Amino acid sequence: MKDFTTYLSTAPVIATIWFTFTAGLLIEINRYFPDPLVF
Amino acid sequence: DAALPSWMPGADLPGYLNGTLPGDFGFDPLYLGQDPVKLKWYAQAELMNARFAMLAVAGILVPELLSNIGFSWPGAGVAWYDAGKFEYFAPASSLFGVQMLLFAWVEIRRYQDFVKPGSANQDPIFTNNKLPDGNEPGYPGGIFDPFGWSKGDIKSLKLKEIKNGRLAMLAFAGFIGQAYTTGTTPLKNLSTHLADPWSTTVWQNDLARL
Amino acid sequence: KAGNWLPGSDAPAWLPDDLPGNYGFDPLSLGKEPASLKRFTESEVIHGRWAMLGVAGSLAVELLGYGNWYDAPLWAVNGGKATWFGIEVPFDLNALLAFEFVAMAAAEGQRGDAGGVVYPGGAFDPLGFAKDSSKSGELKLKEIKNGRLAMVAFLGFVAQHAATGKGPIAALGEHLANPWGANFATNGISVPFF
Amino acid sequence: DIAGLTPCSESKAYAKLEKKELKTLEKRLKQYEADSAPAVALKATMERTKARFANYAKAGLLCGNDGLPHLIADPGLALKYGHAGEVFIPTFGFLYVAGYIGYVGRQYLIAVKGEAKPTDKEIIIDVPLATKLAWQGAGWPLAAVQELQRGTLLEKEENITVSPR
Amino acid sequence: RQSWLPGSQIPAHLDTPAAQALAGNFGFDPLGLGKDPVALRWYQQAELIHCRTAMAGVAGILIPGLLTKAGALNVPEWYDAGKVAIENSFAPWGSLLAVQLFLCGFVEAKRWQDIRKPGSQGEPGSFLGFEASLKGTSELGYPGGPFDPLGLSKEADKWADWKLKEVKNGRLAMLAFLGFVAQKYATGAGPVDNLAAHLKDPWHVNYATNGVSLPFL
Ligand code: CLA
Ligand code: CLA
Ligand SMILES: CC1=C[C@H](O)CC(C)(C)[C@H]1/C=C/C(C)=C/C=C/C(C)=C/C=C/C=C(C)/C=C/C=C(C)/C=C/C1=C(C)C[C@H](O)CC1(C)C
Ligand SMILES: CC1=C[C@H](O)CC(C)(C)[C@H]1/C=C/C(C)=C/C=C/C(C)=C/C=C/C=C(C)/C=C/C=C(C)/C=C/C1=C(C)C[C@H](O)CC1(C)C
Ligand SMILES: CC(=O)/C=C/C=C(C)/C=C/[C@H]1[C@H](C)CCCC1(C)C
Repeated sequence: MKDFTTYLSTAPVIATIWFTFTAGLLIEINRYFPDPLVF
Repeated sequence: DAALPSWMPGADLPGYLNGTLPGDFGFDPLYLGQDPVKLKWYAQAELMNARFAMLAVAGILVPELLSNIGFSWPGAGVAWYDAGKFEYFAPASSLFGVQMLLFAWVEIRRYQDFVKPGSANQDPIFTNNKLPDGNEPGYPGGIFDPFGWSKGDIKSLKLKEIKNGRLAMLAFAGFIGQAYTTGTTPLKNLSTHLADPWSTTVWQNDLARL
Repeated sequence: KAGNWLPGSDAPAWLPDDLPGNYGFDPLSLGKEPASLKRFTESEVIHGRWAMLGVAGSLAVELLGYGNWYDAPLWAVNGGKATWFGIEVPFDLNALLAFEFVAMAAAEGQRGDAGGVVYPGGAFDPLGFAKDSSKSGELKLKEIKNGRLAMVAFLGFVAQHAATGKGPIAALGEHLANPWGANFATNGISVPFF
Repeated sequence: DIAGLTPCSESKAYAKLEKKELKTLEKRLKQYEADSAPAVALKATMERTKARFANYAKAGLLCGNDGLPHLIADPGLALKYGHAGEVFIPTFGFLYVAGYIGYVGRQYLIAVKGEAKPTDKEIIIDVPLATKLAWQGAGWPLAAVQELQRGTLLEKEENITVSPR
Repeated sequence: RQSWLPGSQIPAHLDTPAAQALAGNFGFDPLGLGKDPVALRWYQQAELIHCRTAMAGVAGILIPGLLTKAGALNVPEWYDAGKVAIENSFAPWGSLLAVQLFLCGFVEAKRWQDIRKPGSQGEPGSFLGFEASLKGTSELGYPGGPFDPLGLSKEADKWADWKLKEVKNGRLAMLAFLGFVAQKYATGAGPVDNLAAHLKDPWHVNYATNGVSLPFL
């Protein structure tokens, strides 16, 4: 499992998971708060 | 941790209460008297509050007891909590200022003698008048004991004083509680409970108002 | 020292005994340094002298029927003429400030240029009431005590005026007419709960 | 008001634009039934359009002659006429997140720099240390200002490589 | 060792003998803002100032608000006292704030100079003889002289405990004011009114029922 976690800790896998999390957060934010143009 | 009377026979009482203080029963589940300086202050606070509550319970019970008999005087039917809005010879504000100045003088004298025992045993106007050299904080003596009652069994008398003070403090707290719940004077509640003790209880009274 | 302000308490170790009016009253230790103690001593003596003159002037003007101390500069608020002992004065506020400022600045400059002299004597003591230094210290105690009482009295004047509105003599008669009904507790601002 | 613009709540072109969008959506909706998925989707889009226009007019935005909103970038005008929510507050929000990400990355680099093989920590991310620094980066402006005051934020001239001039 | 989380790894910077000398040390620093000793000292000063300021403000909000509920006073709400106090006043809010900023800037500048150099305010011939009393004690943020007129800081045995009652209470006050703001934007009433409304029905009047503190519910 140590090798599997080390593989999941590589730059492309970490980048994929992080961008998926960030994109999902932004998408859900725009979903529950439609059309935010100002504060 | 000794042979002195305890508030729970067999319980492991704290070791800082060695019986030197009057009315020591080893009752401190919160351990508030762990610090020696804090305990030294709390002893004086307890003694002052005890004597004040004793005077309060006496001044609450005596006028109501005298009003229920043939004895009559101006303020008799007024409750203890209703004595504030009474017509006196002076307004309550003036009396409040006068008592604040007098209490400030005596309380500062007591505090000075508390931070340094024997440092305030001299009459400021008449140098000849004074208190005995042997004195402790909270126990003035001298002119405060003109009959020399403390010359006898001081330990038993001090125990009586602290026990009566604790009883009076609890009684005054009960006076406040009964006034806030029943909304009537204490002796009236006592007579109400004496007429039929089975149906005149705190549980019944609070359940009826729920 | 003249005594102890707080019985049973020891006087501070930085207050000289030969100082006039030494009561050992210094809980804040403001006069800890000797350089600050000298300046504060001169300041206290000057304050006491000015307070004595002010209290005497206020009491005299109010007892002579020339208005209270608060209505003294009222003639220059709405336009008028000052009257000293009932005699008219032709000087306006603009000219009074100039002469007073010039004279006070010159006198205070001459006094401060000596290096902080508290007891000058000489020209200011023509009667020679302090010719011998043995009795000079006793009268200094009376001077500083009267000054302390005068400062407290002036503070009382300002406080009682801001709390009630009447003057010092008018407040004394009112208190003597109704002691329980007219005091610091019946003004309405000292104790808000009453 | 500012620069000859009018508020969106009182602009005729703004209302005409909203009516145009609702008109084309309603026209597209008339070709379907009433209890079908495209009709519900179109009604949801129309409700979103109404809420968006109402929210933009409610926010006090300034519209132009084209019926579209305008942003106020001047700090004085924004804080003086109630337009700080357009370009001021989001500016500080981006500054906080930008410095947040920058400080987290800088801390990770400086932490892995003293190790035996920093290149391995660069291609293979140390998730526990990175997560700890990501959670600790909330105080990035305070830490950055304290670093700047101590003089440890920058590197000396003698320790940086330069060209032969 | 008292801790804010039993079992959590206490930071090394908070375990130093100097850091443990501060009052209310519970090892709480998840962001590591006190690693630098200079920063820790500055933040300790900031925490003390915030504690005293928050205590005075929360007291001035809670006590007159509690007296208003009874017949002792008639002080308005804390969020409305500014307008009421400036209505029948002697100066506008701008002039008052200007005088306030000047008077506060002078003393804060003196405090800043003493923070930069402890005891530096006692420079001879600089404050008309009052410079001697402007030198604080050995600990930063705990001055004497004009401050502390009762002299309760001379007894060391209670000193270490006294400071514990100053920081902790202040911390509570700091959260209290925060609540005062949040409640203002959540119920629209005062703090005493919110307390009474909660005591009337605690099982249905809280932050999970106003609809603002829990939008997903
Ligand atoms: C990034 C560059 C930048 C640019 C190009 C501008 C440009 C402008 N700013 Mg400005 N400003 C900036 C950055 C900038 N600002 C930043 C970073 C801040 C934060 C400190 C401010 C805060 C600010 C304020 C508070 C104000 C402006 C104002 C203005 C406008 C006129 C004043 C001026 O030109 O002097 C340069 C601006 C400054 C040096 C800031 C101080 C303000 C000066 C002293 C002008 C105030 C005098 C008076 C109110 C002018 C109005 C006259 C009349 C219309 C009533 C102008 C279009 C003024 C305005 O139009 O109000 C809506 C205004 O009051 N700005
Ligand atoms: C630790 C990350 C980091 C940090 C703190 C900086 C900081 C800086 N960069 Mg830089 N940069 C980075 C990564 C970083 N960069 C990477 C990965 C690239 C390759 C795409 C670049 C390419 C780059 C260029 C071409 C330039 C800068 C420049 C600058 C300076 C101007 C500010 C700026 O925002 O420029 C812009 C920043 C970018 C274009 C890239 C940002 C990429 C992300 C947001 C950074 C973090 C990514 C990383 C994967 C996260 C760490 C993971 C870790 C926690 C596990 C500034 C000091 C400018 C300069 O020369 O200095 C004046 C400039 O011209 N950077
Ligand atoms: C010592 C100490 C030390 C410790 O440690 C601490 C402490 C506590 C701080 C301390 C204390 C202090 C104090 C008490 C102080 C006070 C002072 C004063 C009061 C002054 C006054 C002072 C005062 C003064 C001068 C006054 C003056 C006055 C005058 C001139 C007047 C005048 C006048 C007159 C004639 C009248 C008219 O019609 C008007 C006029 C014109 C107006
Ligand atoms: C520790 C730490 C570190 C780690 O690392 C991380 C973390 C977690 C982040 C942290 C935490 C933090 C925190 C919590 C903070 C907070 C603070 C506060 C709250 C303050 C306040 C503070 C507060 C304050 C001062 C306050 C003050 C107040 C005042 C003055 C008031 C006033 C007033 C009054 C009287 C009345 C009127 O009518 C009104 C007014 C005018 C309004
Ligand atoms: C308002 C203003 O502008 C300044 C006035 C200052 C003075 C009179 C101070 C004077 C002296 C002091 C006490 C120090 C030594 C020299 C002086 C002239 C006696």
